[PDB]
Amino acid sequence: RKKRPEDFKFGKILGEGSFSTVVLARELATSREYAIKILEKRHIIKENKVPYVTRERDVMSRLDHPFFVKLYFCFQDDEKLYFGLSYAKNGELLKYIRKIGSFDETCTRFYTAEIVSALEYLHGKGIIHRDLKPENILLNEDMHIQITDFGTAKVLSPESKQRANSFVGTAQYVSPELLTEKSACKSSDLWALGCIIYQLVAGLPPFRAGNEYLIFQKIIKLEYDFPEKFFPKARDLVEKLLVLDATKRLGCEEMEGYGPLKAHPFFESVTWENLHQQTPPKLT
Ligand SMILES: *SCCNC(=O)c1c(C)oc2ccccc12
Ligand SMILES: [Cl-]
Repeated sequence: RKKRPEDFKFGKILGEGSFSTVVLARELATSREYAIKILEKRHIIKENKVPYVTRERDVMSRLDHPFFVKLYFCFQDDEKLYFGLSYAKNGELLKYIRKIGSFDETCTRFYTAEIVSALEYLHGKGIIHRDLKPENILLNEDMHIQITDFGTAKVLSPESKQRANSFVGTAQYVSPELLTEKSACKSSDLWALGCIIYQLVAGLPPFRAGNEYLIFQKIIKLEYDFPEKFFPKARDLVEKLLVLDATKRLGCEEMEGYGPLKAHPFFESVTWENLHQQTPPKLT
């Protein structure tokens, strides 16, 4: 049959959006924990964004991978919509970056590789995330990544692939092409990847300033710098991702795809087929 709010005990808030919350929920019957995404219909109705919410729901129902959140169930209330998602016990990657300052090389390689492997799967389904960043990369009980927040995700097509883009994600991770021509492709997610790797090694994202206009100006100029203490092979990797021309980013279709990305020297040691079974290095 169907589930109702009364079937659950609602605990701590795991996430806070403007129009939404994610709450830790225990299903009383089974005692299984879920992260439940709760949407107020009022806001969705009022902004005429129903098609967008269904899009999120559908995109998520296509995900069956260890590195991605899973949609288990959906039910409905008088004033609220509920999505039951996998619960990532250890919270946001950002929390760990903040706690230890920056990742050592072992940890950088390991988590970058999970992210790259996650992206190859996602993109292989014609799906782009569009808001990739450390706060949307969670860690599960086993400290593997769980990529989440599919509210901005889009299914791509070859006609789509190339100037209508509706959504501009978080300023620090946005690619130049989203800003200037309102294009959004797989490559734009690869730009975000480069920002994230840089952030893991350096402790903070590459493009930084006192407001979003100033951050955008740095992005479109490619105005950023590596600190002296930056793993050389990660720097080469980052330099091959943070490239203004979207068709020249390591990993995009035009650069012969994921093969060359996974074959970058920073990933020499990585065994790509068994990642989700490896015990992750301790974060220190
Ligand atoms: S829980 C069944 C999945 N339902 C929806 O996604 C849904 C329906 C039928 O009506 C909606 C209105 C607003 C948001 C989501 C909605
Ligand atoms: Cl392998």
